[PDB]
Amino acid sequence: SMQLNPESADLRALAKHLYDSYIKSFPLTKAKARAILTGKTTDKSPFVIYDMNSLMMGEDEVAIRIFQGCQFRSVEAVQEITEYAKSIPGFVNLDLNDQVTLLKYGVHEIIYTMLASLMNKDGVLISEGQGFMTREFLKSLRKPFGDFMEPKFEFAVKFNALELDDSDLAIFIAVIILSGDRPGLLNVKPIEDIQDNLLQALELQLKLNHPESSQLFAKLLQKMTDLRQIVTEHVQLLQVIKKTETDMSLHPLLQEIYKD
Ligand SMILES: CCCCCC[C@@H](Sc1nc2ccc(NS(=O)(=O)c3ccc(Cl)cc3Cl)cc2s1)C(=O)O
Repeated sequence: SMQLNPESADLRALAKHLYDSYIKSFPLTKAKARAILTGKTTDKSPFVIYDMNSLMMGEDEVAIRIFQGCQFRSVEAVQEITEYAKSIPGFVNLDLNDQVTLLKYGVHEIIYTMLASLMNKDGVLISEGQGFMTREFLKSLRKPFGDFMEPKFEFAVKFNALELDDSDLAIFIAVIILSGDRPGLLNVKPIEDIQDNLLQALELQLKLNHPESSQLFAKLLQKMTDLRQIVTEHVQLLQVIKKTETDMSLHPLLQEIYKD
């Protein structure tokens, strides 16, 4: 279109609203993370866990302790996403079973999207920017726990190459949540209508925000495929440890989601 009219103004207002919700819902944004990660004289300096010795210092089997850290964080992450979901124009207006469904099947895609914010070539920022854990350390975890994040790193470096900002991600995450094709949705049409509008919002945001890159919209939409594969892969990984590791157990609120 390339026209500043009433429809385009609404799409900006929607972009602004989602951004503001995202800032309120999500405490460590991408902008902060990038700043910390690039040594942009952010308030304090995270402790770098690169081995067993460095981990014991910072922690002021490990494979189990770290795995249980990632489930605890995963739980809070769902709070954050629940709160953001509820800020999306038309969302609370939907059947409760649909709302609950969209989140059942959304939260992991969103989790692995946001985790990319915390990652570079070297590793991931942990506990709101106070720690950094290396990729090679996480790989070196006792099998099969060395296998979990490697694929998220592989996703992230591809994803981070798109160079999206918090304003981009805000709309993107909304688009993901309102996915018409989740199992056992009563009313598809109303969800698809919100997503069509979110997709208009995104296409506009990207055009305005990314002069120097085309088929960014498309390359971004393709990422939703990579996200599905990552979640699928992640589940077949959770499946295996439940057999092998018949000595531990996994937070029940996650178990509700992890059987469908
Ligand atoms: C203090 C212990 C450090 C870990 C805590 C997690 C960090 S951020 C974070 N958040 C999630 C959320 C999900 C995942 N899923 S995952 O990548 O497949 C994964 C990688 C390794 C292991 Cl051992 C298990 C798992 Cl599930 C990982 C992470 S890492 C935080 O701020 O607290």
